[PDB]
Amino acid sequence: AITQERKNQLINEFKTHESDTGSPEVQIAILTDSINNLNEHLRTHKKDHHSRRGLLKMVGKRRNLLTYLRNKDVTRYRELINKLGLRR
Amino acid sequence: MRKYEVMYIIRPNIDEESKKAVIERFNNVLTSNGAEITGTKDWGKRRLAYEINDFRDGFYQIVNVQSDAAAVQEFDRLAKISDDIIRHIVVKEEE
Amino acid sequence: VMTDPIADMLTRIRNANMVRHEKLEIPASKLKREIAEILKREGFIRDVEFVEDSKQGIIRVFLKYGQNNERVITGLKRISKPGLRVYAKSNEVPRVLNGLGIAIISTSQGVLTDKEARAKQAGGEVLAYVW
Amino acid sequence: RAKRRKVCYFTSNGITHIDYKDVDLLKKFVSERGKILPRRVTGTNAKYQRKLTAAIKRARQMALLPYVSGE
Amino acid sequence: AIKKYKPTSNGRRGMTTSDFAEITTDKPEKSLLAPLHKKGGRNNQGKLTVRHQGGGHKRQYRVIDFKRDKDGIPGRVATVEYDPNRSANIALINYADGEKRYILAPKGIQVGTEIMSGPEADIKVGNALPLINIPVGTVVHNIELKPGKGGQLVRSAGTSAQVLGKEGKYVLVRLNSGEVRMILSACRASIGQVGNEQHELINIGKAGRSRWKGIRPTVRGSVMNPNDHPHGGGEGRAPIGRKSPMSPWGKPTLGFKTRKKKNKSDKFIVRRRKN
RNA sequence: UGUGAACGAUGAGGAAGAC
RNA sequence: GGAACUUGAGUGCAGAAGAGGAGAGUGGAAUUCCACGUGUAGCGGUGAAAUGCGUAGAGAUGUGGAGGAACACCAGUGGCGAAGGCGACUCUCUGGUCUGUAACUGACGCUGAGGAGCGAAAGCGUGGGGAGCGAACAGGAUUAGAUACCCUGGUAGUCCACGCCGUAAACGAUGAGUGCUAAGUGUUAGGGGGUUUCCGCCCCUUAGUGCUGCAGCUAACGCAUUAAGCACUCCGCCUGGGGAGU
Repeated sequence: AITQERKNQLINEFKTHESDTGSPEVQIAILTDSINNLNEHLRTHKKDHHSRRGLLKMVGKRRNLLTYLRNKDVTRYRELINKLGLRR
Repeated sequence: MRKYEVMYIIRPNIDEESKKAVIERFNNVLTSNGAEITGTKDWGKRRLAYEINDFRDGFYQIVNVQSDAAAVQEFDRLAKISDDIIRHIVVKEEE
Repeated sequence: VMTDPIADMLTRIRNANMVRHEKLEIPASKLKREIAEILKREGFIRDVEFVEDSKQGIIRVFLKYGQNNERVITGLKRISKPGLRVYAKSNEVPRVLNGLGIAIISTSQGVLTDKEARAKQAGGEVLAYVW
Repeated sequence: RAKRRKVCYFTSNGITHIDYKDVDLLKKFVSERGKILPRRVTGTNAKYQRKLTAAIKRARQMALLPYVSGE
Repeated sequence: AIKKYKPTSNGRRGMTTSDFAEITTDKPEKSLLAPLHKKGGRNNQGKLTVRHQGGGHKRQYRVIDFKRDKDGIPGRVATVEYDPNRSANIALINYADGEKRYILAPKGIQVGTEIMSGPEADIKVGNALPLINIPVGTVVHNIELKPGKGGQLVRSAGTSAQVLGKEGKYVLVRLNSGEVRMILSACRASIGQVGNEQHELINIGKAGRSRWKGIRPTVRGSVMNPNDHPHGGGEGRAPIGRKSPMSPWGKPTLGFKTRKKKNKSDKFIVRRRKN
């Protein structure tokens, strides 16, 4: 969906703060989970062109956010992409 | 998991014992699917504005269950195999 | 998308002249308040007063109006624009609308009128012309 | 200007109905022609009328109401 | 799937082969293997009743009980194997008895799925239950004509059949190409159309693959000498001047019915020739 | 009391050249 | 370049609806065909007719069966979607939009050649389907001629599955983003309040969308908080007509 409990688990693991609901960390994390589920959804049906373009938009989002994260703190960025295993 | 309301028709002409057989069967399937009971009612015999296969009237029956989410997918074909049942529909509960 | 607050304030004051409302609000900046002070010196506008609220803003500007109707300014334009840099040597600066008009030219000494700029002999970016 | 005759009479004693389990009120919605009444008479907002539309379609799936009859 | 070949040679230009994705094990179980001497199409008298047969690759039969006479005993699909004998793929199935029998394989079957041969068995694919218990309109394969005889109907890959409805005697069935027969209600049948539908799409692409089939070449009739064929003779590509296109045997072939007007099966033919 | 305008969507009344 | 801020923007919490996308199942009415019952000389079609169907019993009517396609009425300058476009119902997975106190991130934004994807209808390739509709075509009429408009038929197509093709008056003939600029009268979904338990009335505030109109713009027609108004940012495009989108 993803289910609400998985979100509550996914957020707390990556927060830099006790109440860090925002942050590029948690944002790129939740968006990553959405990218994974939507990607598997694309795998289930190749005819989903709207889900595909929406996935492209979300890829634009992840690319912009990770780009700015590269623009800010490279250490947190490399630690994060190493934590996720994403980005080339 | 989510709530589900389900209606189905059993044959008006069926013997009460055979009706007990198909109802205990539908219940055994419904519990085999993990669909926990929430509530139920018996509309029973009612006249029809139009016949389905041929019958001029039918026995409505309904159930309300907390369940998957996966179970209805198996429940449908098993609701199709029986000649005794006429129709069945599973609507999500979001009043 | 809010590409330039100053040109935005200029379309604010021009539209304000078009609608003849007594006053309008603009977001704060020292660059804005300085040139607004320059207009306050030129007297085309009656008064300007800032009102603090977190964080930036909000200046309130009061348009001046003539005793015998007529718009106080017959024209206003920002020659400077993003995607087209402009520069002006101190002797090269035009005297727009001859003696009536005044340039608004930001310099190293700060924003200056074309007369004061000619006196200081200081060149700089030409922010806008008002006449 | 402005008021509609026989407007609503539903929100006044609603709401959240039915979604389709009832048969009496749906018997009220049906016309002698067997079709759902127009908003000009029913008085409902378009969203309520459309949720009512899908609801009555569900009722037709339940065969609780006629699909077509005499006029 | 179909693996197109790059035209490295003239025989590569059109040849295609099926993915063989369904296949799991390279070799058949030894217990159910049977010999297949190639008759070559000859009669026991030794004369060739059938033209252009034999010369193909050697083949070895796998035992297959289409009859499925046992019932009430759950099975399991262990493996799937290639069948040289027919277009349809074979899928081995392990019975709970420990008995093993190769069985016709409908598409979409998964390895290890349970299969009951009994009347009480579920509609789910791979099961075979009597027509009386079959819901109307469901796809069915390997239909028997009579119980205990085996399912001569719908054995080839990609073929299907559907029930138009049923009485006590007899159940209706839609045979392939639209023909219909009142097959016996007591008679057993198996739900789910046969797999390997892509076999029709396969292209041979050369004379050499045909030899392995082995489909021997057929001479065109006009080319044949007049003594050998009715359309023979003439001075080079003789026109089919003679009345009524004909087989080398005297019966006409184009549009001429070969049916016996009187037959036991004629009563069962509710419908015929939909084209 | 109620005048025009505007929109979305029709119901059917038939055969004939050029400078 | 360093250090900060939340208003741009994103995320979250609490809600809101939508013919949004794809998959699977299901629905009833009607057209058509078949089978039988009923009953007999017309049926059908046009401006008029004729081709056509029918005593081998049609048309009509009653009943049953088969198959495909489309979703009436609800339906509404309604809604969703980037456009193209999406209108029966159910379920499965899933994209996007809007509102509201307000938590967090603290400019992380906009546009965008090349490039990539989607992209009506028609068409092409392969395998199925084909009830009706229907290019090509056949026949009957119309006319001086009728390779048409009309009628009776009817193939490809229209339908599905996997691909290609990437053209449309693909229009709002108005690129995308943002700020500001009289108003009015409806609707589409939200939010707050001023009496009332509620019903319901009134006022305000967001976004979608219809019309009328102030300023302003205009070759004129008109546009007009959905500018074609006043400004900003970026991309696409125009330079007389024919020859030629050759």
